[PDB]
This record gives sequence, C-alpha cells and structure tokens, in this order.
Amino acid sequence: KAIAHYEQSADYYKGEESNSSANKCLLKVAGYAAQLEQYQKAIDIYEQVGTSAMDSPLLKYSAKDYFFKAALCHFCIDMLNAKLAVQKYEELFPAFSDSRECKLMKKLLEAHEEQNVDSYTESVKEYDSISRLDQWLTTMLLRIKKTIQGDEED
Amino acid sequence: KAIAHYEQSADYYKGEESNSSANKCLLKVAGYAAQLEQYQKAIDIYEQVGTSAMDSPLLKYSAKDYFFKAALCHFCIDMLNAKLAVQKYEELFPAFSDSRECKLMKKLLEAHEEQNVDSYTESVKEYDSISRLDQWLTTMLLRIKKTIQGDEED
Amino acid sequence: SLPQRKWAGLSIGQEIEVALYSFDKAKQCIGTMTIEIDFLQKKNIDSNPYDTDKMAAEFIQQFNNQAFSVGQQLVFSFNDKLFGL
Amino acid sequence: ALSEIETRHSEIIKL
Amino acid sequence: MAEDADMRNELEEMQRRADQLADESLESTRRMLQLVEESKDAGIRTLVM
Repeated sequence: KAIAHYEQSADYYKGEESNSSANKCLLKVAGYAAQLEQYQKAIDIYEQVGTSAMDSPLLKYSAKDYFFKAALCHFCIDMLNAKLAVQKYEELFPAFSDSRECKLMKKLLEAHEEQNVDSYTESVKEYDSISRLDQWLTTMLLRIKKTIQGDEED
Repeated sequence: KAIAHYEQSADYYKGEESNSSANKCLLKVAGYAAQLEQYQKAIDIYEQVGTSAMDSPLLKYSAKDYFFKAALCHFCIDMLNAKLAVQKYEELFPAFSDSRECKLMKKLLEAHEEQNVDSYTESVKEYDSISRLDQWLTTMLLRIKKTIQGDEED
Repeated sequence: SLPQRKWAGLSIGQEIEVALYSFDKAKQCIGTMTIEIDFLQKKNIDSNPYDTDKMAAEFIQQFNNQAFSVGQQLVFSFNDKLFGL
Repeated sequence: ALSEIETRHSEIIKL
Repeated sequence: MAEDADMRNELEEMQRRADQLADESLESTRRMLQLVEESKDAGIRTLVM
C-alpha cells in the first residue's frame, strides 16, 4: 500500500507534468521492489526513467546508474536485457563513471555465466574499494550471489 | 511557430527584467535555429547572453559556453569567425575552461583551412571523452563538416 | 554533377541551350577505350591494389549506353570509392 | 629503486 | 710488439624493477586523468541549472 501510494502519487505528480517528482516516487516504487524482491518489475521501471534522463543534460550522469539499477535487478535473469539495456544507453564506454557502472555489470555476469562464484565475488570487492556499496545494492548483489551457488553445487 | 513563441515570450521577459528567461527562451530559439539554417540570429542570442552574463557574478561562467556557441555558428565560413570572437573573447588563458571555448577551435580551424578534414575528427576524438557530446554539437560536427565537404565536394 | 559542370565550364545561373543529339552508332560505338584514372579526392588516398579487370567490368556495368568524349572528365565508382577519370 | 615506485603507487592512489 | 687487438665487450642491464608491477602506479595515474573531468562537467552544468 505504501508503494500503491508512491506509484499513485507519482501518477498525480505526472498529472501536473512534474517528471522528477514522479521519478522520486517511482524510485520508492522500484527501490523497494528489491526488498519486495520484484526484480522483474524493477527492470520494467528503471528503463523509461533513464531514457528520460538521456534527454536531460541536467540528469544524465545519474542515468547510467538508473540503467544500472535496471541492469542489476536480476532474479538470476540471463537475458541480455541486462547486457542490452546498457547497450541502449548511449554511452562512451571509456567514460569516467562507466567503469564503475557498465563494464562492472559485464564483468559480474561474466562470472555468473561462467558458473563461477570466485571471480564473481572478487570483483564485488574490487568495486567496493572504489565506490562503497549500500544496503539496497549490496542486498541485490548478494541476492544474485546466491544464484550462482544455487546452481554450481546442486 | 513555437520558436516565435519563445521569441515573444523572451520579449516579455525583457519587459519584466527577468532576463533569466529572456536568455533561456532565446537559447531554446538559437540552439535549434542554428542547426536548422540560421547562424546569425543564433550568435545574436549567444552574444547577447554572453555579454549580459559577464555582468553578473551568477552568469559569467555560463557565458563561456555561450560565447562558444556564439563562435561556433558558421555560414560555412572558412575564416576565423569563431576565432574572431576569440580575438574578442575574454579567454583568460590561466583559466583552462576556455579550452572548451577555443582550444578546440584553435586546433580544428587550421585543419579546416589547410586541407586537413582528416585531422578534424581527432578534436572530438578527445573532447567527447573530456566532455560527453550531446546531439546539438555532434550534429554540428557533422554540419561544419558539411561545410568542409561543401568546400571539397558538396 | 560537380565534375560535369567543371568539364562543361558552367555556372548555375548560366543559360545553356540543350538540344537532342544522336550518334552514328555503326561508326561511333566504342569497342576499346583508354582512360587516365586517379583518386578523385586526394583526402582519401590509399595504397591498396585494385583489380582493373573488375574496374573496367564495373565501368561497363554502370556506364553502358552513355555518351563519352575525348578529354571528358568523369568519376568512377569502385566499391563506392570515387576515382577521377 | 622501488620504494619511490611504491610511493608513486601509494601517494598517488591516495591522491 | 706488432700487436693489434681490437675488442668488444657486453653490457650489464641495471635491475630496473624487472616486472610489470610498474603498471599499477601507472593505473592510478590513468584514473587520475580519467575519473577527474566529469566532476567539472557536472560542476559547470550544475552551476548552469
């Protein structure tokens, strides 16, 4: 119901056209889709808003992170939507936050589709050294971390 | 029609001494009116805003890219019109921000005069890295090389 | 095109007199013709070898049934590459 | 001839 | 005497660290060229907005 108010309130804030108010509400919608564990809906949500940020120069440098949110929301989804939504994002890949955003993700699903948790769990430490992860991210990362282990052993 | 709407709207904003939106609606005019066909109304706006912008302490740094845009607009001119404004412009050489104002132009213009279109790509080759390029300037890269190839073939 | 008005010595604005004209095919059809070729644009020069057997074949493949004069300037399209004939 | 490299590593990763 | 000896000899390369390890410092200096500019990019446009 809280999300039924964030999403519904976002619909009202777009009623008076305020896009970023609804992006603030919809990040409560989708941010807690991770704790609500609705990764299939989270990837449905972070896409259109980052596309609304490529248009905005005011908002672009968080747009890579917006599609990283859409990217990382895996339920052990090996769609290349995870490998394509970052491709959709128009991106000079030797850019300066992309080394911490996109090729990160490609490295992480390089190890998931390796069926290897070793380098999958080395690069997460490689990345936290350079940008400290938070509860939501770290939870999603260890959520996918159980997904490799749920297939290597059994 | 909408460009005329921004024009008249900016005219009212001059009539309110919110030159704020007098400058903003005119940047919305000239950013598209430039690529469309019209590079003189463009620099009229971009010199108007840059000159009214060296005035304020709030505005003078936005004036850098404004005189840049005021410099860029070429009627397929093989001359220094950009560098002409530079020879007017307040680069303040110890301030490196105006390398994103002229040093680009300083390098590429000699290329354009002296039979070096091939050298022309190597400017954006790095400037897209130290400044992620948007639609307007990238389309202008194509447009001022339409001015190259309208000196060469077109 | 650009070379044609640079072979005809024209200027957009000049008023030309165009009239139909017809050849005496059984004396004027071409059976063997030499052309001096070179890169049209000197900005896109390469050192790659190019098969004349394929270039004359593409030449007739495109410039079949066309009127050509001695000293006439034209362009040749080999793999979308401009050459200056 | 390696401690200055280690500074070239360390002081500059600090930086 | 009647002696002609004209001779040659070979070189001793000083141990210039003799490993790729130099790269890591060079990687830090990559990143300080790399990751710095966008601060100014977003800074100037943060100041525009």
